[PDB]
Amino acid sequence: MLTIHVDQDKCQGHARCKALAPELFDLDDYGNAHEKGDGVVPADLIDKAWLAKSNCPENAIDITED
Ligand code: F3S
Repeated sequence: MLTIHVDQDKCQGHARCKALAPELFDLDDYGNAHEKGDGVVPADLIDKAWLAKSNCPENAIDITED
């Protein structure tokens, strides 16, 4: 059981998360990312989740595990 969170404070709109996991993130008009509706990570996107997290230069992405 995974969900994804973007910390707006840390986020500087690099947009790596979006490029890697389009299904998981949306950017606002100003370039910042935020989790898509559900937030829950589908089984086929679990690797892209950790990948986006690993890839954020600002360490702005959080993944919770239950
Ligand atoms: S800085 Fe922001 S746009 Fe994505 S890659 Fe990191 S959360």
